Amino acid sequence: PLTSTVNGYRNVGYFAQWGVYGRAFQAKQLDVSGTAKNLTHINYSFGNINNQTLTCFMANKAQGTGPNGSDGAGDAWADFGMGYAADKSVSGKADTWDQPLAGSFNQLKQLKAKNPKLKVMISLGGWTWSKNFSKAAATEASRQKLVSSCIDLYIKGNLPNFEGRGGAGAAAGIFDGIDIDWEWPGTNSGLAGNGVDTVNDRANFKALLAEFRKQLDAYGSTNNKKYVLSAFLPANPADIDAGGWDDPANFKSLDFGSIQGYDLHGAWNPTLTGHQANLYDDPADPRAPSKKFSADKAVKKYLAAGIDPKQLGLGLAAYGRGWTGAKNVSPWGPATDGAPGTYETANEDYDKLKTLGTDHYDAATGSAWRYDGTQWWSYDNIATTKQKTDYIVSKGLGGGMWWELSGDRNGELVGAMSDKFRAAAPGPVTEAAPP
Repeated sequence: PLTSTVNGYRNVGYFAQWGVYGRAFQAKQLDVSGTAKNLTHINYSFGNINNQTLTCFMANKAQGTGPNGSDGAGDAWADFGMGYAADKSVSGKADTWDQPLAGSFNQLKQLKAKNPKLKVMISLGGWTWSKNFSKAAATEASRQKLVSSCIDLYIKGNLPNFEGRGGAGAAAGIFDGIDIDWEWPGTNSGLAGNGVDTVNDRANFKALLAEFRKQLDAYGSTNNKKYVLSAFLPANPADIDAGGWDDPANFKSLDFGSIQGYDLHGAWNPTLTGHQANLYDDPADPRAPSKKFSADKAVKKYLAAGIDPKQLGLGLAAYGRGWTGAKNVSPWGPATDGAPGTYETANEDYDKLKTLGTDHYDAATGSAWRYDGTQWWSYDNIATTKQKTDYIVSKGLGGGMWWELSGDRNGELVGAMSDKFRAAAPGPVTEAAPP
């Protein structure tokens, strides 16, 4: 039977909702580049949770700033309203007036039509939209309401009327599951202002995941389909404990989860360069123990809990974090500020960093970086991707994950990983592909 794997391994890629604008990264590029053929799951980022109704919703309101910036924020236009010309679509045909579905939702639908093993998941939350998870998961009633609303909107595909698009079942069949990205339950390590209950978030979150599992299976039984549930797993052991992310019980609800293997350090500390995605602990890191992370440290914590490794995956970065005024080529050195970025400050795509200054790779820590005498960038390259994939295989994990697809448009890193998967012994994942 066809499985959503590459020789038994998952290769998950995040697709940014906002990437279709300035970055001009659309689903078509995944097709023509051959990258989609190397992916097993695409996480559409993101779906927001309404601050007033505590439910999944569809709106057209810009994300603002301040404590209320995410209230009611959404981009229905990018999601399903935006019309694609024949020379910009995956199918090669333009969106017609009669289509109830357009936007990236329809583009991904066209991509799935060319990749039978490919699944599309809706990622809820994210760093910017995690403010309302705590309240939404507070009671049995609130949890039931949230889950029901998300399945109705994304799984059943019932969209509201917007710009001549939308309607009941408009997005039917596109989403194969839900990915939960609450950053982070039971702790205030996430964005300041997020709802947080250090006492009950852990238990409420466990209950929330169980409700998602229950409702997804209930719906799947009515149409003979098997939906999956995943989540973005934290790397910080403190976050892991706070949310009960390493509680085996949660993996009776989640089919799998992809572990954060990036953003372990960054320009938010403008005077100290360092690794944002090191595979192993770095003896040279001079910071306090509570701030030192590594992908390996996180992976081992989940494995120590008895969580089935096939239900885990490791995330890699298709971008780098950089500093300017970096005095040394060696990591953990002085710098003056975050470096300029093409689209976002102190952040740059792998596609641009692969030719910036000179490349550096440290197999001992499983890290890579660019240095041009002034700017220092921490990122993942072919070398770290190959080493980390060997690690995924050697640890018996279920696969890899990428944040985010627009940074590696030719699928050089995604491909290096998939190539490794196809050459390795059969993976442990048997997850069925979409019908």
